[PDB]
Amino acid sequence: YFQGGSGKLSEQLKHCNGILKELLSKKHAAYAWPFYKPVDASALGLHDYHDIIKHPMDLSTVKRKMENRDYRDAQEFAADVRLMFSNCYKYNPPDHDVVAMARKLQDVFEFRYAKMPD
Amino acid sequence: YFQGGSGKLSEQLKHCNGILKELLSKKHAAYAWPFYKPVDASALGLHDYHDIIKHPMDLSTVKRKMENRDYRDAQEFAADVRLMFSNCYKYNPPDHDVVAMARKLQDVFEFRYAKMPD
Ligand SMILES: CCS(=O)(=O)Nc1ccc(Oc2ccc(F)cc2F)c(-c2cn(C)c(=O)c3cc(-c4cnc[nH]4)oc23)c1
Ligand SMILES: CCS(=O)(=O)Nc1ccc(Oc2ccc(F)cc2F)c(-c2cn(C)c(=O)c3cc(-c4cnc[nH]4)oc23)c1
Ligand SMILES: [K+]
Repeated sequence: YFQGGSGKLSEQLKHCNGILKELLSKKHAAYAWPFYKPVDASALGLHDYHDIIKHPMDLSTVKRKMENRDYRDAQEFAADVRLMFSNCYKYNPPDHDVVAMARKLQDVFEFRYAKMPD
Repeated sequence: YFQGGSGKLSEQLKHCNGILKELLSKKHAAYAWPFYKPVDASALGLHDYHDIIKHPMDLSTVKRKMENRDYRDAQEFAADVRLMFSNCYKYNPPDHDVVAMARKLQDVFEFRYAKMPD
């Protein structure tokens, strides 16, 4: 209900915003879709999720934070994206399909984040 | 020449120290060894390395920083380990052997880092 953030993004944050658009794009939808919204622990029957995962994260939350101008630098953006993957790796056994998807999405993220303009 | 850091590690930093020890252990030496010391750009003939990579990182530097009590929290430790991998992904073509090694080492890192006590 207070004013939302707005302003130009820094050069490094434009790079991050580009990454975000790519992670949300049709290019990666086959493996990105489980990360499009918060994990709905109630609907999926994951009654231990919120006991194991203290800081839930997903791409819709990253998108709202970018649009709101919450991120002040690239490191802060990267930390949220990585948190989203870490949560998946913490909660799930390593042979789960959703873990395979997370690893693929993370390869996309890591390879492009590494090309940060200096 | 001034005093080195010393002090107890927080619980989360003990977890990070444990990860560090594992990354330096014989368990992972077949793919960790290129990260044991800074990239010696002179010796390897990589005369563009320091133009592309602004913040070099390697496991010996992470080790000295942990021993010196440089890291104040787990996120700071993770940022350096991840930076080491990112540098590798930035500099090298994605089919290079050293990239394959980096990905394997990063999988070891990410899966264990995700089990952060909290
Ligand atoms: C769009 C978010 S949502 O509204 O909560 N819907 C949703 C739907 C399916 C999910 O998981 C799967 C994805 C692909 C797959 F092959 C199997 C899944 F269980 C998941 C899912 C996402 N993540 C990030 C997870 O870590 C887990 C774990 C589980 C899970 C379901 N049953 C056991 N574990 O489901 C998800 C989520
Ligand atoms: C222990 C650090 S060191 O003293 O500088 N020695 C060292 C030795 C070999 C290295 O790279 C390779 C490792 C395995 C392999 F199969 C091929 C390599 F080129 C590398 C190496 C490490 N990293 C992190 C890199 O990104 C690259 C890139 C290259 C490289 C060499 N020739 C073209 N690219 O070598 C390294 C380093
Ligand atoms: K990070």
